[PDB]
Order: sequence, then structure tokens, then C-alpha cells
Amino acid sequence: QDPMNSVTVSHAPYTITYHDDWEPVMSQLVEFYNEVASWLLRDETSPIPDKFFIQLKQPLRNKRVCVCGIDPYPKDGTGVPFESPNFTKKSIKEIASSISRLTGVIDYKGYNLNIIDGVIPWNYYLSCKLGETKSHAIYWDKISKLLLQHITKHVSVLYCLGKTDFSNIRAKLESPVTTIVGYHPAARDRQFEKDRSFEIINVLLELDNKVPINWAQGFIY
Amino acid sequence: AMTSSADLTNLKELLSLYKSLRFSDSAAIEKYNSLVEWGTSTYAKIGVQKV
Repeated sequence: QDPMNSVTVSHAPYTITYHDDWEPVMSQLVEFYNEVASWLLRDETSPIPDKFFIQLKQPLRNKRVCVCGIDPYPKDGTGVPFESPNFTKKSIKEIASSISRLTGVIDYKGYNLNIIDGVIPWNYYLSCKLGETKSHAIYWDKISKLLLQHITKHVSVLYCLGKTDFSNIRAKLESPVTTIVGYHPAARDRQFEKDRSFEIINVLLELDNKVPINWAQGFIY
Repeated sequence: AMTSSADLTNLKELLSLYKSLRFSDSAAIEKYNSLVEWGTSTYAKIGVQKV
């Protein structure tokens, strides 16, 4: 209500609510979202339009990692990337699994990247058409670029899951940032089982005289 | 690869050398500068300079 702000757009969800940190992008966000929202609102979406932008209420100034997926869960997206509030989606169960092995906690009820101090979970594209992944890529394009640029002004490390999804991510950025492109948790041959991005990020941060990430905080007991 | 045990193992060694930062042969410094160059290339940017 006090760090929070509001701007009004001409298409569902009409009001975008953001944390102060996002201010320099909003003018353009508004403008772009107005040009495309008609077309993209034709389809039913994951998440619902009222959730598209709920991740703009997260502060950026305290953020050192961004853990990025290409788009939301083709079903049941909550508007908070990776979040499965009943701990059912595979990708988040497989991530919880990597971090059980790493930090050695084997008793947990759920896991959420969005509570972990200094991390912002993100979706490159902010909706997909229900059941279909990457369905709204063409709609989100210019916006996705603009938001991710901004995020990388504040984070030390960008961590993108999806080798093929994010093969050419470097192209999307102005100035360079520590970028790591790992495997998707649903990748073939258990390749994410042996992917060690969570440990790698920490070393990278130490090299930037930033404090490591406490991956265990994300557990729900 | 950027995501493997070897990648992690190289980055720790680089961290180790950076803390010391106090070399005593040509191979030590050229390993470090070589690790830094590799880090930069594999991950685009890291938080330490070549010495």
C-alpha cells in the first residue's frame, strides 16, 4: 500500500499494481500491454489475467538471483513463477528434490522459490494459452525483453532453466550479466538430476562479494 | 556444459585463488587468469578481474 503503486490500462486486468522498484519500465509496459492485450485476451490463459502482473509487487533492490523459466505452467499458473501452492507440479517437485539432496533436509511438505531471500522467480513470457506452452510468445516479445533487462540491472546472477528455450538469451540483454542456462527439470535422461546450478550460483555470488543464497528457506514444513 | 561438477570444481578453485591473491610462480597466476577468462566466457560476466 505504501511502496505499492498503480497504473491503469485499457484491457483486463485494467489496473497494474507494482512495487516502487519497477517504476522506470511502467510507462512502456502500459503502452505495450495496450497494443497487444485484445489479441492475447481472445484465448483462455494460464495464469488468469488478474494474475499476469502480480510478480511486479516484489522488490528488486534486495534481489541477487533471478531464477527464470520461459513461460508459466500451461495449467494452474498462480502468477508467481514456479509456485504450485499444493506442491503438485513436476518442475517444482524436481527442484525441491535437487535442494533436498544439496541441503540434506528429507522431511518437507512443499517448496517455493518466491519466499527465498534474495531470489526473484520469473517467467520470460507472462501467460500462455491454456494447456499450450509458448503459445503467447509473439504477444509478449517486446515486454518480456523490457522486464528482463530491468531485472538484470539488480541481480548478480540470472539462472535460466531450459537449454533450448533459452539458447539465445544473450541477445535479449543490453549489457552483460552473469548468465547460466541449465536443464529443464522435465529434461530427458535425468539431466537435471546432475545439473548443479544451485551450487554454481553460490560460488558465482561469492565471486561478486555477494552473500550466498539460502536454498533451504524455500522449504515448507 | 556450464552446469556440471567440473564447472563447479573450476569455480571453487578460482574462488580459492582469489582469496589468497598472493601468487609465487608463473603457473599460479596463469591458472587464475585462465580461470577468469573461462568464467567470463562460459557465464558472460563474473565478479573478478584478471591480475
